[PDB]
Amino acid sequence: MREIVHLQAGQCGNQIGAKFWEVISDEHGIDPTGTYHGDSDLQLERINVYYNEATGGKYVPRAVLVDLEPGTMDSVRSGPFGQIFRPDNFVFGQSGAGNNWAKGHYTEGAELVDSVLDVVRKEAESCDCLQGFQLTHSLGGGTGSGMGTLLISKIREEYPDRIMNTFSVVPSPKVSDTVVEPYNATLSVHQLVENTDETYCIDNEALYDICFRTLKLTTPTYGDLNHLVSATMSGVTTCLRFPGQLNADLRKLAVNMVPFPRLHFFMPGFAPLTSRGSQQYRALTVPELTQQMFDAKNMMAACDPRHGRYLTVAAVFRGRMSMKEVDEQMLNVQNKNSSYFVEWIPNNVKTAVCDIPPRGLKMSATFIGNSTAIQELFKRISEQFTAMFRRKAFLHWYTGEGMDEMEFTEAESNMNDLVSEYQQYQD
Amino acid sequence: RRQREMKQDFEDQMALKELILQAAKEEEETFKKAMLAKFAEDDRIELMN
Amino acid sequence: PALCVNPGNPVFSCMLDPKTLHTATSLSKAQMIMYKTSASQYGAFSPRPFFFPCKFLPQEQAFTEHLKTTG
Amino acid sequence: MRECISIHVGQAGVQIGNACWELYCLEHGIQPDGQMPSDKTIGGGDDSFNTFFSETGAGKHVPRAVFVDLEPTVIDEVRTGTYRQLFHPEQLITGKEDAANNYARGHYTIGKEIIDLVLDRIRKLADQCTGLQGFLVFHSFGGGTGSGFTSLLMERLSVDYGKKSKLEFSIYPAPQVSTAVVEPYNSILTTHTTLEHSDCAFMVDNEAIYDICRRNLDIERPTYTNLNRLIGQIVSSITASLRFDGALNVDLTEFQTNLVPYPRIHFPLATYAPVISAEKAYHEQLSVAEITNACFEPANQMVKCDPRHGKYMACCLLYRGDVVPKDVNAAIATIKTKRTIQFVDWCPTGFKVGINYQPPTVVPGGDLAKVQRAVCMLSNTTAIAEAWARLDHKFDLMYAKRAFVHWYVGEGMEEGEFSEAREDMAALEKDYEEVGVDSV
Amino acid sequence: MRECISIHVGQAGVQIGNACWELYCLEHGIQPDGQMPDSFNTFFSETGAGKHVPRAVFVDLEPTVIDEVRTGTYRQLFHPEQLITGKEDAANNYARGHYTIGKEIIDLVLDRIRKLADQCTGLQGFLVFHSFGGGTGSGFTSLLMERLSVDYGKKSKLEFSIYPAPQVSTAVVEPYNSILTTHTTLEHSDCAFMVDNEAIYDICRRNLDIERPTYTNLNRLIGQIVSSITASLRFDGALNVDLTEFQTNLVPYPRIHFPLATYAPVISAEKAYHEQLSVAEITNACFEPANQMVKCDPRHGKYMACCLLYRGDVVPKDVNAAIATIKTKRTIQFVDWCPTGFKVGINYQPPTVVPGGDLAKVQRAVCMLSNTTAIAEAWARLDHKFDLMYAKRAFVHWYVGEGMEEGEFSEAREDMAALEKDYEEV
Repeated sequence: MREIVHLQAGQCGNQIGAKFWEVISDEHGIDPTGTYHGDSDLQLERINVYYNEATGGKYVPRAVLVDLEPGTMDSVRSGPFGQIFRPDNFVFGQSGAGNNWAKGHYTEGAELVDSVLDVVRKEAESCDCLQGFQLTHSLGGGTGSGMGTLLISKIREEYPDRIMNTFSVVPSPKVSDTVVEPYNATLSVHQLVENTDETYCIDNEALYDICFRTLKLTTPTYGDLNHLVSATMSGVTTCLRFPGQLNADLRKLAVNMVPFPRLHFFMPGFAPLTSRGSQQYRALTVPELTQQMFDAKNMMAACDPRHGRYLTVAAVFRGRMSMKEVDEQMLNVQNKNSSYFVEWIPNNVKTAVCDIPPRGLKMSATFIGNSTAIQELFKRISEQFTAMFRRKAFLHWYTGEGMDEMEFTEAESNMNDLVSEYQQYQD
Repeated sequence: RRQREMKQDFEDQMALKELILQAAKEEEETFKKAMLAKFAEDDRIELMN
Repeated sequence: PALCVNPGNPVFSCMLDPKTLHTATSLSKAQMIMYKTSASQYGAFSPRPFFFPCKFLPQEQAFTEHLKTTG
Repeated sequence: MRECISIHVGQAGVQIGNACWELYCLEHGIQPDGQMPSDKTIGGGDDSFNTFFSETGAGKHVPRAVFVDLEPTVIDEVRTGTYRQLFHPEQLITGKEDAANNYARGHYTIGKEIIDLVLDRIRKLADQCTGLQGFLVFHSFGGGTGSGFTSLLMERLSVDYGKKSKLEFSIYPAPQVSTAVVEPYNSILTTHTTLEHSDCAFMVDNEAIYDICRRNLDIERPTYTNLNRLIGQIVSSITASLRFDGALNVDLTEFQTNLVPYPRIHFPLATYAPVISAEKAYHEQLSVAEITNACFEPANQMVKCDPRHGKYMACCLLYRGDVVPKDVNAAIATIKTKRTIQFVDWCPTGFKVGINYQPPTVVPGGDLAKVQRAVCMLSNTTAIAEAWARLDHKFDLMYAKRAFVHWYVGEGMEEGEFSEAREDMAALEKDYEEVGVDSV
Repeated sequence: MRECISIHVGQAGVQIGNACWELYCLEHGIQPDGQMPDSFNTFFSETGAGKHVPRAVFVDLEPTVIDEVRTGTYRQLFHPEQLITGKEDAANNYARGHYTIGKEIIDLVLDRIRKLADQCTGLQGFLVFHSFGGGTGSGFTSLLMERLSVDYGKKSKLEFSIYPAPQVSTAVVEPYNSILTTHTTLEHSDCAFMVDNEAIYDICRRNLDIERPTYTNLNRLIGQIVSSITASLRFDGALNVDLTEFQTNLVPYPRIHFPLATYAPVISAEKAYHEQLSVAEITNACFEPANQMVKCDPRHGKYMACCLLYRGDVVPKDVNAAIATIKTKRTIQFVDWCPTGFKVGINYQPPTVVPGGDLAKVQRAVCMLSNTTAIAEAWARLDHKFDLMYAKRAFVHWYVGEGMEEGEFSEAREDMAALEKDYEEV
């Protein structure tokens, strides 16, 4: 009855969303052609939150897909679940961006943005009582970062009080996979720190660390990595999707965990992760989850929070569990480690339980932690940005087609203040 | 006697109400199957052309 | 009933039908989709619970004159 | 003909009410159809449901409840639970979108749109009542519809009704454990609107219920089934003088005469003395004098305040079961001779007792056993002053660094209500300091 | 309404606990569900409908010997909440027993004892035993002594201590805790007497043919001692004397109280074929010093104060003929100022018989008590063999490292020497 409109952006955005609708479908129990055939009706009583209905029970996912290169937009139409998105919603670009961000923002970004707005207001009129919007992109490319920043800039004209999340792919600290990446990344955050009410941070090499150490998978392709993050983005939007004992939807997660409106850069992780060796071995009780989420090793953004302090943390608990057990086992993470928790907030943790687990497991949980560790991330790009601006490296691909050099220096001041904002609240 | 006789038409009206909702569900599913047969015919004629 | 017996994420193949736990006071419950508030109104009646005399609380004579007028 | 409407607000209000309306149906013969069972009953002659039910022309009964939420999911389970046929289908008033832990949203922006619907529906149960006594707010302090939306009932239920004795049952946020980090903003700003507007205000923290479960009983690891089953016993024992006859009938009016010294001092505590496991219940005698000195302990008081700090102001006792009116007047002989339990200087008598006949039931699958004697002891202590001094030190660490306020400003709420509400509870906190000072 | 509380501290104490509570469980026949198949109302307390609970505590600071108690037969005969266990073992350490570990459960033990204090209306004595040999015995019992005394003051608290032998022992730095306990038993207990019982090694095979015993075969006779002391209170007699009436006659000088004697017919079935037992003849057998249960000798000592416990077919004729005929002979040296030297208690019901013990079925039995100066030589021998280790300072660091000083070590010995200077003149 209250629902979320999914909307993707870029080749990385499309490839994430093809494995996000791949994992929400048969947890609701949906065949590859769109007819509900699941077991119990409890998943059916609020199927409308992420799905939409048509003639004869043929269900339609309501996601709005945009990409500029049509050679990878057809890759998800040929996938196993490619035949459930209605093909009116595919908004293809006739030519690619070229990984310069302002092409995605000014020259060939503004050409398609009339059409992408045409399908959402057609869809949002058909919505009953809309709650939020959901976005996936990478920062590293003009197809994903440039397009999304133009969408979120003037979606705040029409839908101001709708609660927006964006699930970014921040560039990895060791190897960033584009040469002229940090011009795009530093210019993206200025449209991020004022518009988006929440934003997440998924380091690409921190997921590589998980398959390095925890799962120790032999041969992980992007199908495996997209599945590891798609479970995390299902755990957030769940307490409005099932009943629970102490529920918490997107508004209750937002107003209860950011302290100040330009301080909202998050850091997620998903709790039960086990290799094939240790799965025969592993304990399964409620303090075994507090090992996983509060391990800095199991954290899908790169920076370890031993270098900084948490402000507020979140922990939603999908499962049928004792309430006291969670509450007892949350102070005992605060007490033995009280040097990583700040002092002008009495209690830090946020509690939420939902009865229905992921399909088969006993319990599962998701951690979202607002940290000052991320200034050690944001100090890196700002130094990385200055090394290519002062000597004017790769300048003319942005100056001659878009804005002048002031927008870079303005984006420095939008970036330098935030790193000083984190540090002032660190002590 | 009167306090007894209220419960019988209570039970009778709930019984007939359940019956008419079952009839409505039956005619709706017959509609749905008729539509599905039409769309199968549509797929067939498109493939023949 | 598996996504992939070893998908990029978790998977499990089982019969939800058997994934159910019955109640002596009630019936079996799809454990796969076990009701978190299942216990809510999930019991079997026992006059054993009934305590001693039904001696209850009521005041008809009250209305007898109260419901009616007076002197 | 003594009706008593119970109105529940919020996720704490609903899930207490599910445990509350489990017990009320089970005391009488209401099965979840609402029809009492037919055993070829010639007489009938029971009018004990009339406080909490209304009899229809058919065999059904309807409760008096007004379940209210802005969150649709937890009110959706009572809609399709086993109590689907019991509640009248309009009494389960839902919202349209959740409040999400903001007092400003819960009281100004998203809580104001629903409330024009509920206050019509309270009239539809007010006119059916004949001799209505007073309401029962069940609410919380953490979230927006518990902290802010209940702040808006009290400013309009007072001017619309007036002389009806409203009672409440809050869940105070704990001094050490917590669920939310924004809740000390909610818990100061809710006092200023419930200091003036709640007649008597019982208040129970969820730490001693979290403690007495792991310690008195032989159980560990409880959930909110086991907390709200315990609170649901207290609400039945207070009201039970209206339902079943006894030696001394203490109705809902006579509590607030014998328990409140001054109109700004109306925050008593609550206990329940023979809480015990059924494996444990048959080992020990539960006598009349074994359930009072084991009720004045500091370890079994339901709020995390130690009553050896302040001095007692007024005490009230509510016995239940097979209790003679003799041995309640010899249990007092053991209490008042001790030096540990100090009463305030200007209150020599300091007690109010009550007896009722019908012994408590047990719910099937319930932790606390059946007994013969049971008592709920409502006392008014000075030592509740330290349950706020532990709170406002977690409010200045908020406000002096001015964190989490940028949410609250743009809703329709100005900054002036912060520094006003802090000094308002600081006015209340000084008033407890002066009544404990001995007058010579 | 004449309550007494009993205590089984120590590995030797729970090997009493088998025996002392087997004889308490056959004085009145007690089923292990607490329902019998009002003399029991010292120990027990009837519940709501039909169960009885003994208010007796096995107080040990390791869970192992407590879980051996629970895996014994009498699972629900002993209610497990009264019995004190500790999560971390004290292991001889008075510091860990007293200060650090015990302070977190001291409020629990005091909650328990003030919970059964409502049943404790007419209490005649808190009987305590303890060994000195570890933190099972010394420290936590000591802290209970001080805290119960500052909680009531008046109530009867008594103690019949256990003491280390000169020849053999379990731990051998144990004289530290023995000196400390001799200093701290003088404060807050009405009484402290003789379950020091090294000589039960001698008695259990000297008299009853059971070579290769355990502590349990000894501790049958320690339980039989307990029966003779408190049975006059528990059952009606001709000239019965209770425990408050004991305390108002037993103690000449208020810091000077330590006797020595036995239960007299410690006799098996093999001698019980032939020995025609008489009250006179069994006390004739008893007055010989070599069958004591305190390793000392009052034959060469001064028979100062006395007491006598009689059970069964006892006649005032028999007891008074025995008193006269042994008062004649100076083979027992009598004492200077005190002329007579006997006091009597009489019990109708003869003592019950427990299988698996040393003894046998008796028509009647006698005892004695003989409070002498024969503990002066034993404390002189403990003075002779304590200073060897306090010359060169053994094991002090383990005590010191958790919350104590060398000051208590340097005070307790001089207080014990003060008690010896009390003892040397009389």
